[PDB]
Amino acid sequence: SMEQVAMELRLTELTRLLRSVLDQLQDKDPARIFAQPVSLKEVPDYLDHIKHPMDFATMRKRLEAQGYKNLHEFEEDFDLIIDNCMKYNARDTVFYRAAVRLRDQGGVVLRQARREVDSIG
Repeated sequence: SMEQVAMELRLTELTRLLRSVLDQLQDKDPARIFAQPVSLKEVPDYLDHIKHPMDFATMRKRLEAQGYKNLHEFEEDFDLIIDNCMKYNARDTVFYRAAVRLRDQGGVVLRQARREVDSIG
């Protein structure tokens, strides 16, 4: 139907805007701490601690399959990156501190993204 196409165009454009958001958030991680999944070879107990692992490469795979229906779903995954790190790692670690900085810096980006998503519809 024509309506299905219109909906698919909206999803495509949301995907465009989320790709730009994703790039901007990932620049706030210049150490690449959150770039890839935590290695279960190197952290064999990880899944005992963290039930829903997340990282930027996994988000990018979902994104490119148009797997985010709305900004809320995308933010959920971003928040998992931060929140998982802040539980697994202690406060005095480069990892925890990197997550805090990513959260704080990403807030700004996400605040305007929400306005653009509502504004453009």
